[PDB]
Amino acid sequence: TTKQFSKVVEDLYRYVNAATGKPAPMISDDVYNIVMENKDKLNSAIVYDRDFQYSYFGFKTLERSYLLRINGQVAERPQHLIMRVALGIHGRDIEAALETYNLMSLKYFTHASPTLFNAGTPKPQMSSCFLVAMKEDSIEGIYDTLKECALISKTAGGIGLHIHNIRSTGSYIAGTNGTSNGLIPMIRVFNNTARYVDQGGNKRPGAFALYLEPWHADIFDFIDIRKNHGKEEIRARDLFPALWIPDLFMKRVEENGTWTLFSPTSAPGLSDCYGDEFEALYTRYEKEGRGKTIKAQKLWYSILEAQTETGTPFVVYKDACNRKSNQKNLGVIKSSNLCCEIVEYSAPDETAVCNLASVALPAFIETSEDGKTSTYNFKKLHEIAKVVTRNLNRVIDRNYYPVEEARKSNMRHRPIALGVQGLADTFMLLRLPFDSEEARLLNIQIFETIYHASMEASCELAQKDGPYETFQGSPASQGILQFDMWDQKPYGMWDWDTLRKDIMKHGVRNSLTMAPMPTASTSQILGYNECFEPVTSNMFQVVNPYLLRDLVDLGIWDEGMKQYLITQNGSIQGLPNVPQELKDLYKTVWEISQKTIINMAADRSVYIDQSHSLNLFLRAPTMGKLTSMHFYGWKKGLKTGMYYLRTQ
Amino acid sequence: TTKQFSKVVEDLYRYVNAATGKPAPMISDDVYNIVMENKDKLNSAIVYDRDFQYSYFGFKTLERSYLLRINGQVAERPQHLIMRVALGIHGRDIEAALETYNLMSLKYFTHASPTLFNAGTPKPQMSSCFLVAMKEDSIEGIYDTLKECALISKTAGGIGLHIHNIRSTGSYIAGTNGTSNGLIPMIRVFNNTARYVDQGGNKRPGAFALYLEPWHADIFDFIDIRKNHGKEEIRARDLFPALWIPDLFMKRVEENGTWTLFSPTSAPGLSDCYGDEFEALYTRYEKEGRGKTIKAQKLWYSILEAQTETGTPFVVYKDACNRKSNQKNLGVIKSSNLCCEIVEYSAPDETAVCNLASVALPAFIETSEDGKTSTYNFKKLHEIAKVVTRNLNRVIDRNYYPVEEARKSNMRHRPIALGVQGLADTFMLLRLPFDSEEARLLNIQIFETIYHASMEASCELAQKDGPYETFQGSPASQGILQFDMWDQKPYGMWDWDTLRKDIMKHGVRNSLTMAPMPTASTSQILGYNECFEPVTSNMFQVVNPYLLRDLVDLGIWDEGMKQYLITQNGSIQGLPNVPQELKDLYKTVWEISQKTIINMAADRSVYIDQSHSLNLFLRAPTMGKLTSMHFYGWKKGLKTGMYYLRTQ
Ligand SMILES: Nc1ncnc2c1ncn2[C@@H]1O[C@H](COP(=O)(O)OP(=O)(O)NP(=O)(O)O)[C@@H](O)[C@H]1O
Ligand SMILES: Nc1ncnc2c1ncn2[C@@H]1O[C@H](COP(=O)(O)OP(=O)(O)NP(=O)(O)O)[C@@H](O)[C@H]1O
Ligand SMILES: Nc1ccn([C@@H]2O[C@H](COP(=O)(O)OP(=O)(O)O)[C@@H](O)C2(F)F)c(=O)n1
Ligand SMILES: Nc1ccn([C@@H]2O[C@H](COP(=O)(O)OP(=O)(O)O)[C@@H](O)C2(F)F)c(=O)n1
Ligand SMILES: [Mg+2]
Ligand SMILES: [Mg+2]
Repeated sequence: TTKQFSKVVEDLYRYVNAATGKPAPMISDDVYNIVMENKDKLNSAIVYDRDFQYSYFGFKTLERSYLLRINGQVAERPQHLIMRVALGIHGRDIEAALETYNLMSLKYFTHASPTLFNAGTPKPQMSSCFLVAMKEDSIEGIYDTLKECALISKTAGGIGLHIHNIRSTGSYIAGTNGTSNGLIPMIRVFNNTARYVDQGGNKRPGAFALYLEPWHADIFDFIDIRKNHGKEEIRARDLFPALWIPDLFMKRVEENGTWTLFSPTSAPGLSDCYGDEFEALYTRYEKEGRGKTIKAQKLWYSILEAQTETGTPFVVYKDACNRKSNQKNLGVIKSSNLCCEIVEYSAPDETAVCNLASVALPAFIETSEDGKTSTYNFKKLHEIAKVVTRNLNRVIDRNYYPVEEARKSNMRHRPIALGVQGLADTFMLLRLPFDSEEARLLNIQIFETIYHASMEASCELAQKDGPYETFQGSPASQGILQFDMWDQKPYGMWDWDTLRKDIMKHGVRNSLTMAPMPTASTSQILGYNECFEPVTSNMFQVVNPYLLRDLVDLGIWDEGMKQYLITQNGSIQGLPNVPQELKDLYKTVWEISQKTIINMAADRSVYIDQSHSLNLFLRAPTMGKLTSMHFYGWKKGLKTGMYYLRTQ
Repeated sequence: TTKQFSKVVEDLYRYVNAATGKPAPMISDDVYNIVMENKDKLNSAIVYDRDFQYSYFGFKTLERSYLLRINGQVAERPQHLIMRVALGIHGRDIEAALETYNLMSLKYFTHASPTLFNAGTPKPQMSSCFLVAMKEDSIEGIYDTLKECALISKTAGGIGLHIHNIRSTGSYIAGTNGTSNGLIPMIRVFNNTARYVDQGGNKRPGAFALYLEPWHADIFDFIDIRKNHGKEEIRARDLFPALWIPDLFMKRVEENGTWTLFSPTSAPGLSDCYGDEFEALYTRYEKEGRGKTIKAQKLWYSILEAQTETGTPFVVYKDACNRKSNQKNLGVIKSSNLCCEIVEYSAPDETAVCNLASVALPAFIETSEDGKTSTYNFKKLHEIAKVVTRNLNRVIDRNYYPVEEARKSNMRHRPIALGVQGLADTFMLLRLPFDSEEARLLNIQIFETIYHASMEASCELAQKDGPYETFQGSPASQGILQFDMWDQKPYGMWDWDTLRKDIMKHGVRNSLTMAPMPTASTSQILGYNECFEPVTSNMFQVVNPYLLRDLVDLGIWDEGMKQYLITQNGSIQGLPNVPQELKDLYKTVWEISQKTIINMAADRSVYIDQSHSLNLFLRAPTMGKLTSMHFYGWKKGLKTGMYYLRTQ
């Protein structure tokens, strides 16, 4: 189709829905005027040959859901989409747009799907998720919340909703002899609304995540919300249950002690405090017989059966999240998000927003020596991270907010979330086993630099535009950075004294900056493995590109391989003519020590403002196994103990 | 249990929910202070022996759901409940309360269930239904409406909701390539909320009625909402579909012509006009090819199949309702209510309210001559109707409104709805066949007096408190009363010249006053047949009290009867030793000419401000039969062509 960018913008901007005779522009007024006023500079900036930097499936993903279409026909070329995003982000700052265009077109990084969809369009909703607070334990608060969720659902983005404050089943209701129906019937109302506000196009069906602390009396039905064999009307098939767990629960379980189930109305404040204060308030309520005591392990057993069967509920630690958040001065954080990476404050008048982008880790690998060997360019990584940090900052300002609570939240705290992809690819290119000592060090270094860089750029922005509204009084304002809250010394590749000094001096423009996300779709566009996890399989059919090369360079790649791989689930262990060095490098996530996965996750966590979507893979899932993985992650101090639990 | 009224009030007022330690009073502060300040006068006013004026099933209905309970134990005696209602209605006007107490305790009349439940209690929601308008064709308007319906559902009362303004399936949506899901998926959202806001106690499960004009493009799925064999997720099992039909549809059907289906967005204003203006606007839209043309009879056939199978959709005529409403100066009436008797104006900021009460028609029968024979006391009926009119007026002022839209509506137009019960009983006591010439005259007279009386008392109230806010400009302000709008002369038993003169002079306190309702439960308490319909059957087992007496006075009542009745569906026709005079008097509604039912309904309609719940009973339901019944009622000028369609 058409090549000239300014021309594609014209078509997209002048578009009319023929069947209705309604003008339906796919580009904002402001971005259109910016393209027209710089058509020469923008048109001759694009390198159309870079469109060949996408694999078959990569390109297909873009064509299928990303490239803007005109009457069902793809109107945009990948380069067109990238310049649109660049402009949608930087506006009149053309020099900034050109930089983002080249870096993105060269695959150094990319933005989240909502941004690739909507940046530069009339309703530019560029954020990935929203953390919504249940407004009030009332029919009015519940329906105001339902309305808010529906409006948010109109456009792109997932929702995280905490419901700790809702009255449990059988609870008393003043003004009637009836009693509360509890969480399930209310959850089912939300399930139904998620299915109705369907036509976002950009939107993914349900995509709702529910957060609940384990002491809520309706806890047992809540965790079984995704079973496909329940009592039928007690399930919520399109929503995801997530546990907001206090350390107290884990200790009682580990002690094989007791656990008490409370209706929030008969035991107020439990979600409005954490740590020691929560334990004192909980223990006290427990002694006064305000709830129903049970054996901690009884609840625990149901949790593992539910995860083993459905993969849910996710596990995120309430105390670790609150104790180690730079937003702790805002109040108590009552939830995470749909993908368990965002840890931001929310309230009835404030819905936290996810502003995402991921850095392409493999793009920093280079020979730079003599060849054969290859090194990692941390200096370049640092440089790009600062670029992305500025981008996500602009996004906060140019974003279209579906609801006022989301605007209020984002403008006040300006949280940001940089992530990664291609970690596995990186280790593979550098020929480093995922569970090796070298890979462990690289993991630490990469995250240390991205964190230093994001905070450095954020500090520069604070010098230019002032700190975010709630910066004063935050841990960062007192020189307490993320790793300090883990009581560790940074690795040291970068200078933290100077950065910390500058931060205390000038502050930072963003309250948070890190939150490695799943990148399920955006990683598919760049052709790398998802985020920070090992490859799930070494296998239209496509065998691991790196495994292929090596098997060819040994000639050993015949047909007794292509057939093996497909049969043994992309696994090459226990395979005859394959060097040990290759078996060690191309291990599958099912073949890697889940304990090593959790260590590296803990290592990089000291440099993560928020959290990260840690999926756990258990091949032979026994109860005791799954139990030690949870407690191992918990004692490791992780925030997100587990996102999805995948089995096989 | 306890006898002293003031004492029962004390217990009900001091009540504490033991399991919670929460004070939970069942009597308002104001009504409590009024009882305490007049305990002597109130206690010695009650005639406890009147509690024996209730049949077994009558009393049981009261005990089961009406008499206030304390910890699951009945605390109120029927007399206690009546004085509570009297006080709840009249407040400090003790003389008024005493009158209502005696008349109610003597069974001259009663108030609707919501009033018997809640009058005199802390949240006195005494109204029976609300007519709600879909706020806007937007996700926001839909969810604001959903919220409003949920809040209303918290307490007693049914809901009528018109959705003519919602975008049809496939309709275009600006800002996305997705298209509208249409009515069904939205209806299902409402169905789900009706099931969730369950714990009103006083409340009846779903109880939602939906109103839609037959030109809406989603009309075909809408009318099949109650089929128990549909595509499963296209049904709304707990909601009732009601058609808001324009004369144009009936004419096209009768002409075997065409009918066009429009999405309101591609054909605006259709529900915002009626009569000639609607036909001109409709015809015009039709010619401009804005919708999908079909054969009128195709839709018609589906309507009858749906009614024949489910008993729905109800049929209420849009043009007859609007053309003959005293509220026509407010704007276009877009719906009726759950029971098809209320015809009141509604809008986004105004939810019409049903304030109901029914007069016990048999209570005015008396020998007053010499015996054997008996006459009807219209003077007494008139007197009581004025009493009830004043009561429903007080209710409007002392009522608790669930939502602001309902308060705004009721305070502005002050609509009232008097009804009846025991019509069948009346004819039976007076030994008048339902389909006789005598019964026809009595029907006309009774309704003429209740209408004259309600308007007379309403006029007195206007002289005391001023006309309702929107009285000026109404048909009544121009001397146009209900029968004038049917272009008929009143029967004449009462003097209309003087009343009409006074009305034009001083106005009336209420915009509307008549709306004979089903009285399904309240009629069970007084022991009479429902509202204005013939007995459905002459048969714990209980044979018609009047049929019993007669069969005994002939001795012919043995056992070959009790056995017959139960077998022949309480029918005595084609029965050997029974005088023709008895067969004619005790005909069943299935044995009475549906055409005679519709005539008497048309006769009394000239004296009905709003409409009346006209159920239609067809024994051998063929299409052509059901068709002529609809067109016969339509040409008769009825507003409510049909409520439920019962078959057998
Ligand atoms: N009619 C109802 N049907 C279903 N759930 C209800 C109902 N009324 C209240 N609830 C539940 O009770 C809570 C809402 O009570 P809400 O309407 O705010 O209070 P209220 O009527 O003023 N009574 P209370 O909260 O005891 O003072 C929520 O957790 C609801 O799910
Ligand atoms: N995401 C959605 N999912 C399901 N139905 C939708 C969605 N968006 C809109 N609708 C339907 O479209 C109407 C609401 O559109 P609304 O949200 O008010 O308009 P909008 O987004 O501003 N688009 P438009 O009305 O064309 O200008 C209602 O009839 C909805 O049921
Ligand atoms: N097309 C998409 C893709 C993702 N998302 C949202 O981003 C979150 C996770 O994004 P991800 O998997 O890390 O990243 P991408 O699709 O942007 O690659 C989900 O919670 C989401 F709600 F699913 C979304 O709203 N729309
Ligand atoms: N216990 C009750 C009884 C009735 N109603 C409402 O009044 C309407 C009809 O009342 P009805 O049958 O004529 O009268 P009663 O129960 O008051 O005798 C329904 O639409 C209703 F929604 F069903 C109600 O809300 N609660
Ligand atoms: Mg409340
Ligand atoms: Mg709109």
